[PDB]
Amino acid sequence: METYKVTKTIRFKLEAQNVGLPVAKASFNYYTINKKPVDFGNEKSELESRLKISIDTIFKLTRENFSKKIEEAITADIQKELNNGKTLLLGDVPMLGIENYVSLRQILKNIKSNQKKAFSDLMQSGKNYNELKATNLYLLNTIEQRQFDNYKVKTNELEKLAVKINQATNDNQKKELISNKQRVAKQRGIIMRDNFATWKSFSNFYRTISQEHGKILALLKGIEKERTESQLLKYWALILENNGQHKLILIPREKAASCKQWIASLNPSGDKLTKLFWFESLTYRSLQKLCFGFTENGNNKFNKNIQNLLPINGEFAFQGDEQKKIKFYQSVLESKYAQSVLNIPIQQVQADIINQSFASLDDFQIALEKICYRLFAVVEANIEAELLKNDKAQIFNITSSDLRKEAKDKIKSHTQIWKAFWTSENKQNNFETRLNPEITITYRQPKQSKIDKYKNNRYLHAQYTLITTISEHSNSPTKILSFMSDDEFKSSVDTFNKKFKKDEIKFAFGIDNGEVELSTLGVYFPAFDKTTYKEKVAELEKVNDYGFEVLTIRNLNYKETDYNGKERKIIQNPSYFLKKENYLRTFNKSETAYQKMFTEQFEKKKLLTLDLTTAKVICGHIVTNGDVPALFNLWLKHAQRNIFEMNDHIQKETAKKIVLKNQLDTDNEKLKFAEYISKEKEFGKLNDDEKMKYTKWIFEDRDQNNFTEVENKKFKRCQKIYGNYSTKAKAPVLFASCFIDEELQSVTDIFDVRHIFKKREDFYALKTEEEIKQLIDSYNTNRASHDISNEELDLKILNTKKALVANAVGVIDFLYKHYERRLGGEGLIIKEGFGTGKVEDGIEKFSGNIYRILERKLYQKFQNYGLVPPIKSLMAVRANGIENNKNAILQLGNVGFIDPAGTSQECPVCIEGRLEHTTTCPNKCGFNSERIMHSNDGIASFNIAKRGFNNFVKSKTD
RNA sequence: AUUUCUACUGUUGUAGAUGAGGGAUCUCGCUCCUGGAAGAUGGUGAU
RNA sequence: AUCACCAUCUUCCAGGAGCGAGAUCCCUCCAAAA
RNA sequence: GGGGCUAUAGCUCAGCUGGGAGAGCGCCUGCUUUGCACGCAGGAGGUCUGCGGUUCGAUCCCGCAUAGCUCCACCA
Ligand SMILES: [Mg+2]
Ligand SMILES: [Mg+2]
Repeated sequence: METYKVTKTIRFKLEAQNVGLPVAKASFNYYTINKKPVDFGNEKSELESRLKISIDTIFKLTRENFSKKIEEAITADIQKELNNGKTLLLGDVPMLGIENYVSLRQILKNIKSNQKKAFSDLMQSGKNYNELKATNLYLLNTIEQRQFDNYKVKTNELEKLAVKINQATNDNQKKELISNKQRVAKQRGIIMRDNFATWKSFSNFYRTISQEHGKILALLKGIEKERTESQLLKYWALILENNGQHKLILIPREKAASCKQWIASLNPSGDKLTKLFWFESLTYRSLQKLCFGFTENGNNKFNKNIQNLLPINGEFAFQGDEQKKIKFYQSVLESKYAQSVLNIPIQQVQADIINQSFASLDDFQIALEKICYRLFAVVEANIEAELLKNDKAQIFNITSSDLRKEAKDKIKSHTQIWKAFWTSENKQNNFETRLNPEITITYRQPKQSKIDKYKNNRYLHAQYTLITTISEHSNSPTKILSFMSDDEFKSSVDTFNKKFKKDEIKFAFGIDNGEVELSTLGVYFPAFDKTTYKEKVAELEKVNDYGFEVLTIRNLNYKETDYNGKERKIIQNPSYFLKKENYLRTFNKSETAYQKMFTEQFEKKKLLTLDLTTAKVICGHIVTNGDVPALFNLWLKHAQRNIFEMNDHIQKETAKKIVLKNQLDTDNEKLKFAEYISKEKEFGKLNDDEKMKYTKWIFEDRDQNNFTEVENKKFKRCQKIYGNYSTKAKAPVLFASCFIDEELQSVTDIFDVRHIFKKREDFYALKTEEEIKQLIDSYNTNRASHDISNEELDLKILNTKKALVANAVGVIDFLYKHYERRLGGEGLIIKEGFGTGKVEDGIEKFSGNIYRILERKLYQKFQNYGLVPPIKSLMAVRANGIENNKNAILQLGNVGFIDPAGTSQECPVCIEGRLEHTTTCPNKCGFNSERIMHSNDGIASFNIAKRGFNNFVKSKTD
């Protein structure tokens, strides 16, 4: 669909021949070398108009409600500071030249601190309940004597444990500490955090006020820095092309003036196997900066002239109309003076801009930008030495791996644009792909952790990197977001969604999240909607015409020996077994052998649904098992973190002990885990004898017992972290326990128990079961958690989640293209949008839940096609997602969202049938998911897509 | 073995993804500095 | 046996700064002619 | 534990409309038969679930806490 301008930051490597921290910066355009800071003068007035507060409206900045008694006290406390003509602000800003101001954020901090300080001295010195109630601690008063004493029970016990001086046996001292830090100090804090009603409220009133100030502080902070960033440009830059390779030439501004005066005299003869280059351009934004920039000071020379064309002065004079601006600017270029200082193709701009008429201000910007961007050429011989000698020009060479290899065709996308920029087919489109005129250079040191241990490498020696920015679709409308109001974004999305049409959409996907199968995919079409049950069943059955083709590895253990005597396994890297060129080269097999292997190892078939847990794109084929290793790194990092964050990381010795087991031994552990898996309220009501039967339910095989159904109704209601923990489970679980005593003895006290890891069958292809050695390695207590060292394992939970998404975006984008070039139309991505409360729960039951990342990486992908708008603040528009509405739909471009209510338990053909039916609809209709769907779990994604498509078309009807 | 990441990895490297820099608020884990309170123990002086 | 003082030293609380992990958020990336 | 409903005197409950705190049962007392007592009479009983806000005026509108049932969304 019609696109809009898009930017990206692509980089390469520079090789130095003549001469992280930003060692240098430069701009291609010769006129930006002496930039001046932007005119932010308008915004500063607005934010200054938002800092100031008037007391009386304070309590309207938060949802928290305070009674009148506290209401009067807090205002009274603040007023005591406003004497002597002070004025009130929402926060302290070290800018804007303000004086005699009182920071509301600071004052709220002070009263909270003093009260918490006073209440600590009171409780420790032994005063009584009725003595507290008469004091001025209006925040901590009114707590029940149930809480007041409960706090003091810990306090005396804590101070009573401060007699560790008397101990002269470290073996016994280390046992003392754990009984102090964990059981007492960490428990007293929670009591005050979640049970003091008035205290909790003020813990939220202060936070929101701290966040509101934070919002308008960073906004102002970025305004200050810009005035420092514009100073650092130093060099005009050139690109000298030679034998198909580019060189990078710098030149300081002490010489840039003379060099251009010399270079412009050289012959633009044509093509002679060597060229020098230099860019020229003007743009709409730069024109306003020239006419109305810094006008109030009166030093804007473009306002010393040109005044005749003015409407009165200032941009606002045009009353916001579009066409009046157009005519004024045309007159600016139509005036003689402007044509005497500017450098533009007068005859073409005269013929194409000044005399024309535009229907909107957008087209005027494009026409101006379109025509003023030029790429000159001077091709005189032996133009290298003069720059080095006369112009003291530093020189580099632009190089990268793809730019050095021999074979072509396969090349990385960020190298696909650079080589596509210089082509002649692009120069005839007025540079649809554009190289913007500011660049920068960095220099990274080698990693000392790599030099010491050492294999060709990058980190083993320093590197010069070039960071550039390139715009695609340069001749489409531009869209920017800086300083929009958080309520204008919701309006921007609403307008952008008018592009799509009821008839344009031809299909839709559907994605379902989970924990046994991290993501499942399906597809739906309007053709599946026949009227009768017989036709509906028959139409879906034609999988050959609708579905997609997928490979499946047959024997994950299959390996081979290669041309160097080394051994290679299929599961580590299939792409050495699918690409014909690779198999022949490496294993030295013949053409007949390669076809024999392919026919034997890789099954194939066509299906409607798929599993995104392990699918990847290899040499043009979808391999459902091509990504096993990258899932192992996710069930490892989750395990390596849980057994590191359940230790105690004091700087001082402690006796906490933690050990791994495949099963649980005593009734203390089994009862402690069953409490960890159940609802606290519902579990507590369970009888003390019934609790042990409930343990037999979880940890033994139900087949060899007689749990009565009435008892099942309880065991099925007390459970909230679902799973299967028996010894005969499909993916047996691995356990970890914590205690202080040396040996269990079936009597020892135990503090926690937690499931860590899941033993998936496929993982045995990579690592043997004896590789819990590598899971265990990442737990310790001697490591204080404020050091980065050999134990650098924590860092990679985020980075390891983007690996799985990197493999689920290729598949989703590969299928999207496939169908668009077969049905001839765009389509919708659909996924349940269950708000943010359901998302946090999801991450709670598994650190590796991929929901929020898998969304934020779909917006990044489909913007390039112009299908979704630019996204400023996602949570502003789509928090508290749909719920309890089987018709609504939320839409950001083509990425819709729907209610997941009842999806996974309905037959695609019927409305009454349920799942868990053994692939045949229990209502006795003809549906059979035997060889339509990858698995019975695929019905959810199919239903999610099915519902999504109908809701969207329904909305467009009216 | 890579502009960068992930899995591999040296007879031309292979397969997927890739907008970077700097900064703000909050939650959890930890360290150093300054101040306040409760308290063991040696010693000293009055009683 | 009461009260005062020096000293080793134990715990808890407040404020300042710094390191590791997670969540939300913001700006910059095209201007000048003597 | 991620969305919804009710809660009036000791018990059961009418009343919930912004201009209005009540009924039956239970209890105490007096009356009283020979005797249970059919019966007569009066009294005690309220933080309108607890807390808080809005309003000229609130059991009535608005926001939190506890007690009861509902959803394969997360899964032997
Ligand atoms: Mg779902
Ligand atoms: Mg599912």
